[PDB]
Amino acid sequence: QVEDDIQQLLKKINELTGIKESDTGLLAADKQTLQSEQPLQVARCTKIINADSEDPKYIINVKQFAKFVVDLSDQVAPTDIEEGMRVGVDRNKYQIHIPLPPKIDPTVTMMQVEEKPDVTYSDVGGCKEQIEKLREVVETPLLHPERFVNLGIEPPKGVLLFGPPGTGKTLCARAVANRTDACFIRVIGSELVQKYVGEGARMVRELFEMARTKKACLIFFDEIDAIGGARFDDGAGGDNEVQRTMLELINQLDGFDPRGNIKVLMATNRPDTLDPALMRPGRLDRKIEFSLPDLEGRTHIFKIHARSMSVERDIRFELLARLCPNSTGAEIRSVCTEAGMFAIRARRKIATEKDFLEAVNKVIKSYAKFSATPRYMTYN
Amino acid sequence: LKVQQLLHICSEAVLGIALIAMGEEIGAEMALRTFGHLLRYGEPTLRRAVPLALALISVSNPRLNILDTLSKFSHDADPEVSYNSIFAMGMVGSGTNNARLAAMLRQLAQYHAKDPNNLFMVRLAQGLTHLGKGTLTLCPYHSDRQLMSQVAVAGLLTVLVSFLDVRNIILGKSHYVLYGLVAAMQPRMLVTFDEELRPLPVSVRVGQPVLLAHGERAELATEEFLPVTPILEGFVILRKNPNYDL
Amino acid sequence: RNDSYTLHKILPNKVDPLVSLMMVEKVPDSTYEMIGGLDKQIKEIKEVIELPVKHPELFEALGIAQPKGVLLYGPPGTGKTLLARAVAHHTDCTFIRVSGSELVQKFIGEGARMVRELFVMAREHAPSIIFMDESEVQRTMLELLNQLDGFEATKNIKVIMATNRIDILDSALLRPGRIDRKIEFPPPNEEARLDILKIHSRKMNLTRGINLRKIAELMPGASGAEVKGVCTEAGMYALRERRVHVTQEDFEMAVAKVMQKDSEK
Amino acid sequence: KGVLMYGPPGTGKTLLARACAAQTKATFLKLAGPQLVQMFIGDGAKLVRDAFALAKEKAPSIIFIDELDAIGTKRFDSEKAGDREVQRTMLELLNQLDGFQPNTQVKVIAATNRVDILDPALLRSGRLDRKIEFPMPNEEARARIMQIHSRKMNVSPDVNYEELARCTDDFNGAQCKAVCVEAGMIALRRGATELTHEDYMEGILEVQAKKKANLQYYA
Amino acid sequence: LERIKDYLLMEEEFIRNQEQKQEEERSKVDDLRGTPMSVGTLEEIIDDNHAIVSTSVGSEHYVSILSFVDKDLLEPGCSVLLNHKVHAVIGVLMDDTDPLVTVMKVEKAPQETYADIGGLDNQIQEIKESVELPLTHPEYYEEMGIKPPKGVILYGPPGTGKTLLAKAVANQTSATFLRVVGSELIQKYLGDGPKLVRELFRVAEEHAPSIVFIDEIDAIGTKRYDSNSGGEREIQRTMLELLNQLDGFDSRGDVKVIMATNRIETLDPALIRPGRIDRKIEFPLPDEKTKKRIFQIHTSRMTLADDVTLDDLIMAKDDLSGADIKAICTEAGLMALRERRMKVTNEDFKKSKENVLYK
Ligand SMILES: Nc1ncnc2c1ncn2[C@@H]1O[C@H](COP(=O)(O)OP(=O)(O)O)[C@@H](O)[C@H]1O
Ligand SMILES: Nc1ncnc2c1ncn2[C@@H]1O[C@H](COP(=O)(O)OP(=O)(O)O)[C@@H](O)[C@H]1O
Ligand SMILES: Nc1ncnc2c1ncn2[C@@H]1O[C@H](COP(=O)(O)OP(=O)(O)O)[C@@H](O)[C@H]1O
Ligand SMILES: Nc1ncnc2c1ncn2[C@@H]1O[C@H](COP(=O)(O)OP(=O)(O)O)[C@@H](O)[C@H]1O
Repeated sequence: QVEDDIQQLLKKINELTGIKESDTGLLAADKQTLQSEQPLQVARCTKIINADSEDPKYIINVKQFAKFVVDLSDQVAPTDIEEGMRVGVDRNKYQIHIPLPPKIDPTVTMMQVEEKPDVTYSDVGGCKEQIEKLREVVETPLLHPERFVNLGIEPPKGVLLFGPPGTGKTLCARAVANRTDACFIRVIGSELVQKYVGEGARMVRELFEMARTKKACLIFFDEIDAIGGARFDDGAGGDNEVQRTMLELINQLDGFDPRGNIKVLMATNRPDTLDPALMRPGRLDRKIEFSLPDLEGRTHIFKIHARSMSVERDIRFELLARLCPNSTGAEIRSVCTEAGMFAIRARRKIATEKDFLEAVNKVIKSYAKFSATPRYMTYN
Repeated sequence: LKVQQLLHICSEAVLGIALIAMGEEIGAEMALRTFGHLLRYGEPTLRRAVPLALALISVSNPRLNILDTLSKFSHDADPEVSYNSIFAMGMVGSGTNNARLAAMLRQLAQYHAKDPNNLFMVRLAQGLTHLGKGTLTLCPYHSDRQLMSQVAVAGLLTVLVSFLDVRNIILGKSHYVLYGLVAAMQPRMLVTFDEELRPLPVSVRVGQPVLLAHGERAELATEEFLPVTPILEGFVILRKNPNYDL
Repeated sequence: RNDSYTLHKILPNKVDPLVSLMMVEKVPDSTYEMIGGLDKQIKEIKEVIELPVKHPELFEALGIAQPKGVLLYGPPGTGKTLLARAVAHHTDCTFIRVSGSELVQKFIGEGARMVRELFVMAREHAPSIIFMDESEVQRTMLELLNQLDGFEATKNIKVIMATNRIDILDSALLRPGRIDRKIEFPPPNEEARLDILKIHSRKMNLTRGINLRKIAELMPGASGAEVKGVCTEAGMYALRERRVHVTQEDFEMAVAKVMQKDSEK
Repeated sequence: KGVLMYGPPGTGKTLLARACAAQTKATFLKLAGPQLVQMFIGDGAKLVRDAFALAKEKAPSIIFIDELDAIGTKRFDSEKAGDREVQRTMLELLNQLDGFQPNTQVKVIAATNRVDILDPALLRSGRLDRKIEFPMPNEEARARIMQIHSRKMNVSPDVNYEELARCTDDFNGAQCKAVCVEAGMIALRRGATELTHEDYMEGILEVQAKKKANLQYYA
Repeated sequence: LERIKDYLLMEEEFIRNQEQKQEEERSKVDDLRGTPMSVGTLEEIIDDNHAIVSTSVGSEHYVSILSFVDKDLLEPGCSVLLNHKVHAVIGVLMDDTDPLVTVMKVEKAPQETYADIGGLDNQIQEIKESVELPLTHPEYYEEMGIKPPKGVILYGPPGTGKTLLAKAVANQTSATFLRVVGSELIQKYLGDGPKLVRELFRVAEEHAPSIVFIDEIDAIGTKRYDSNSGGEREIQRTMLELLNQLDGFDSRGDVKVIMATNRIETLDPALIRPGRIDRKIEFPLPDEKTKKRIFQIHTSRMTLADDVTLDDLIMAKDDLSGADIKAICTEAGLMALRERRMKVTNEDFKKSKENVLYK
């Protein structure tokens, strides 16, 4: 309390203090700039139909109003004003005041990641081969962009990840967007199909629109199965809307007019329901699989997972890994944390072999009926 | 006393919050959050100083946000901002790169030369970038001593007026005031020492990098092994379980 | 204030939305004294609604979680909505008719995305009975049943979900405790009909020498609505005969004319 | 009156357009079938007309239509719901290609990875005169393609294309390319100067995408 | 003693706190704006304290903020204070009480209690420990380098007590309780299974640590409602949506997950897998003891004829769950209220048993 006593009074000093000069000094950062830019201006945005020559007079449709063929700002050349360019229009005077850039809607920007998911290549044990190629599709071309010219070639401009549910594909997205640097666009096909007809087409564009103005960006599509994979067809025209959306993605994803530095990452569990047009190379080159860890792998998965907790140092995860034939690296995680309960269920700090053994037999086995890793292996 | 005061003193001096980066801790709660916003203030006295002021913050709560923005504002209203934006990134980066300043080291690594002065400043900065082989940490209290050091505290605002006075007037009448920070400048440091206690083998839990021998590098570690008084992040000296003693 | 865009003054009334929804539904405002042959139910209803509300302390005082949900099952057109309306009327509770009309959603609910909003309005005018006419309906009541199953707060709200052929409704809507009092409607015999017959025939101008029983005797397989058709035609017949009154003969015709329709589609 | 391209989805058709685009000094008119797919009940027809007019005022013009399927699909006849736009737009389009008022001022070239779903009033013979297959190539052609993509990169003297060509198992054009592509990145591994035969075999080894193994017990 | 010095210290702090030229400046800040202003929606943004807005009438002006409040306080596509002149951004706004958070956000108590669920236990400790625990006493996991049981699943016949648990926890819980039904997860508008999931999950993430609960996740499959579209190639995505939201990328945080299904054979393995849903808990259908606690609990809070023996009922039904027993308890109530009798009798339960169970 004496220290605590000193704490209170000390704080009260400033409290007492702050009030003092407060009385003394009794807007301009802005009220200037506000009033400064109050004599400034507004300008209704405009959509240019097109300009004309032997003189200028640019021709334009604003928006809620209509078309006005109108003069342009003196401060903008007759070039830096290409068609299809949302420009700003002296409101009253109705004359090009200044130019601008393009729309992208509030659905494409809402998915530009901003932050970054902490998932370094340390958590990605048991994939010395998976990440190995991935780094080629995404890492190396985006960073060291010399070699591929020193020898002149091109990298798997897009790459496919598949495997049952629980191999670590979303970590590789998270892994990449972590130690990547480029622009990682997280777009889920769940996002792609909406309500009104021909709406997804706008998304891919925006996607490819926004992918473009920003050289070297990773578009990633997890659950592409949602967007569109098969091209049925019959007397119902069901999965039609989505199909086009795929064709849209297809078209813009590698068909006439290059794409650019838009690298591509697709994540699926069923890499079997996917249109040849996606799969083909150009569009989707490097095809990478995510095995269900064997022996040495799981040991890395166990060691990685348990490496971050108070475990018994005698017990060797190798034994446990042995009792784990074909369980994804996710389940192996329910064990490592599973013991947590057991270890906590008594009152103990450190877990024992059996604690894991039970967990192994408690998770794996018990939660076997579910698993779904054997039904999703054949991609059903 | 920094925000509440200055905040009311500024709106009622552009170096005001520069010192503030200073006593940090607050460099993370506000310095790291509001720091950049300070920097964004159009007054160059801020745009000069905040990049400097970020430094101890940068080794006490550095950020990645503005780290890129400095690149943006490099030539925004000024090339000295650029001259800073190169230099400043060296500063904050020269002892707080990667991890928290990942977006910082990158730029400077992508900073080379558009100008022999840029090149000069970049060579400075990338020197600063790799200053201490790129591993250093600025903290009023080296390791986990649990005691404030007024030695380095004196090494700082010294560097504020030195680079703040000559900055407000011409480029740089000199350049020998670069090192005044060294009075405390520490590495990225975990000092991990043995039960006898002049340098000898001894080890910890894992770092990044291994079991750390006497004074081997990392920063802010909470390890398996025990220190002597108040086990902590940072400098920890190592005694081991009599049965398992080592 | 027009240009000042400040309040000039506050006009009176607002019009309500839930009231608007109710208007748009237009579900006969029925008072008890007009449904003969529906007591046992009513009693049950009173037991499951009137008593539960009038004195929730009775079931609280007994130590029994009062009820919220009810079911009405039988022939279609014998007088189910009435029992839901009449009580609700006689209950002074907002009686709501949530079906599936896009009109109603635009008024009451600004679309939202589910049917949980409908509850907000019911709360507001609570005590309020929620009704529903004849797969999609089941779920519409299901979601509601879970909201008033120790998980919703407030109280004083009874969804009457009254359809036909209980064999149609799903299982999940039958887990013994979940439809508090399941009451069933019986077809309408001579008496009930006779009673119903006397209620509807009372509306129109009915002459003497009119034995209604004889009429329900001829009747065999009608409901609460059917009889109404007969009466109407009796009048309808007399109207065409240029006669204000309505002798027995007329009704005896309508029987066929309705039993023509009864036998028709 | 214009042509229709069909066949595997990797053989190579978009190049043919690309080829015409660079060759046909005429005003190239490339358009995606999806674009014509719109929301506002009157964008598809309008756009087609708009596009069908713009061409009529710059003769000559080759309008390329990638994947007719986008806007190409039979018209069912249901109750409950059913694509009206994609239909009408087709109809509108149909009513444009032929129908009232003829026109030989515009050339219309449409490729589709699938010449089935397309309704049967787009093919006919008047709409698009020439039905044109793009068969997945043989070998020499394969040997021919690989070469094209092997040209740029710095190879050496030890890459029997025909071998590679032979090894190739039903590879639409691009997959050679892909092999070609992969073999390169492969070749960049040991950073060796110019690629070699082995490197290509390994492109094949991968450009195939045939999963793992463990089947090392065969024979 | 120093407590007094400590108290007044706390008091002096209150005074300076309350203790918060300027009047003109404040009026300058009032004067700057306009009376009245204009609502309008955000579109793009620029470091020039101005971007283009969005309007119902759809004028989109480039405009500054009146700057003390902030641009970074807001996101593109958001309604902002605009003048009527240039529609100048006059400041931020507060996304008014939407109609999502409300519905999905059970405030009042959930009733019941963790000593109301007769015949349970290991089922209880499993849930609590996995979820309720790490929420209250979360201090162990912080040392065993473990985290919490991600999601949890409850299943079993109809009446095993799955909703009780969701009800029990909420009774003594301390985190926002989001009660979303899957059946509601099926609307009649294409691409609307992924908005609901996002809104519920987005609403859950906002309210910070909370319990997302999904009772009848099965209804998302074991059902094809007329008014829908796509038939089942839509529900799938909605699953996919759930599967993805309930799972990967970003970094979900403290959204715990509670699913209540009767049949676990109709759940996509992607939802069951661990990560997404770890702890899988079953709800057995009493027996002879649990029922006793269930019966005693349901008949112990009322004038239950101390004559009869809950036993007769327990040994009555074949495999009656924890519901049927409750129905019989209640049946007597109406019996009781019927013949006007404060206390119930034997037949009353009999008629109930035969009135509910049998029928
Ligand atoms: N080899 C591995 N190393 C580390 N973590 C793994 C590994 N395999 C699986 N996991 C864990 O299991 C989860 C599986 O995620 P993911 O495979 O993306 O799910 P889905 O199959 O639904 O996309 C990840 O969150 C990851 O943490
Ligand atoms: N018991 C009854 N007595 C009198 N009229 C009845 C009775 N039952 C139904 N009706 C008639 O049916 C009409 C309403 O039918 P209703 O019962 O709501 O349809 P449903 O059979 O679907 O419940 C009322 O106009 C009323 O005249
Ligand atoms: N004969 C060929 N020679 C070279 N490349 C070809 C050939 N045929 C196809 N391709 C490859 O196919 C790609 C174009 O594929 P394309 O057939 O246009 O797809 P789609 O048919 O679905 O539009 C080009 O990158 C090209 O390298
Ligand atoms: N053993 C029991 N203890 C307490 N309440 C029970 C018990 N068995 C059934 N109930 C009651 O019956 C209802 C059954 O709901 P629930 O267990 O969720 O079944 P379902 O999962 O099929 O909906 C619960 O609201 C609960 O109050």
